Amino acid sequence: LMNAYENTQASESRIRDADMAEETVAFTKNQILVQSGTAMLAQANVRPQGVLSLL
Amino acid sequence: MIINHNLAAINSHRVLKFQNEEVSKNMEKLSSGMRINRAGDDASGLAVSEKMRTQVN
Amino acid sequence: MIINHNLAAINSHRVLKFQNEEVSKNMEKLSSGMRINRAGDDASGLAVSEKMRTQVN
Repeated sequence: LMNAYENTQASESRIRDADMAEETVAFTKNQILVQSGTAMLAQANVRPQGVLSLL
Repeated sequence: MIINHNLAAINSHRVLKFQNEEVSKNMEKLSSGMRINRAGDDASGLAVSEKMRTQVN
Repeated sequence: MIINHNLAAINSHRVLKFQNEEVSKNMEKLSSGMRINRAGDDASGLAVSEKMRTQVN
């Protein structure tokens, strides 16, 4: 029973428990992309300002 | 440089996973005190060792 | 001054990418802990190393 408990716990951890080192990279990638997207959105917000000179 | 996929991080994590697997194997070998432990490490050795244990008893 | 192209920017980007390649290669090599990690870096070295590993086993 002890051996079976150990093996079953190992399997359950394998198929459910997250690997922190596996998606820490994904999290950092996602926040970097968020920063890039917000920078691009800020840049594109002021884009139509160039037409005001023609008025 | 491409930021959609940190390939260096992927490679480092790939190496780290197998290094941790070997670490766990070594830790279990240390804790049990036996080289064979579960099967697959040396099947022939395990079979012979079981035979010798029966002979000892 | 020509604004259709930025040759200085092009050159800087090229040098930057070809230095990022080297830094990624070095970081992979060092994180793996092995000089000949995965490449055709030293073909003779890799062959001799694999032969020596077989001999050690």
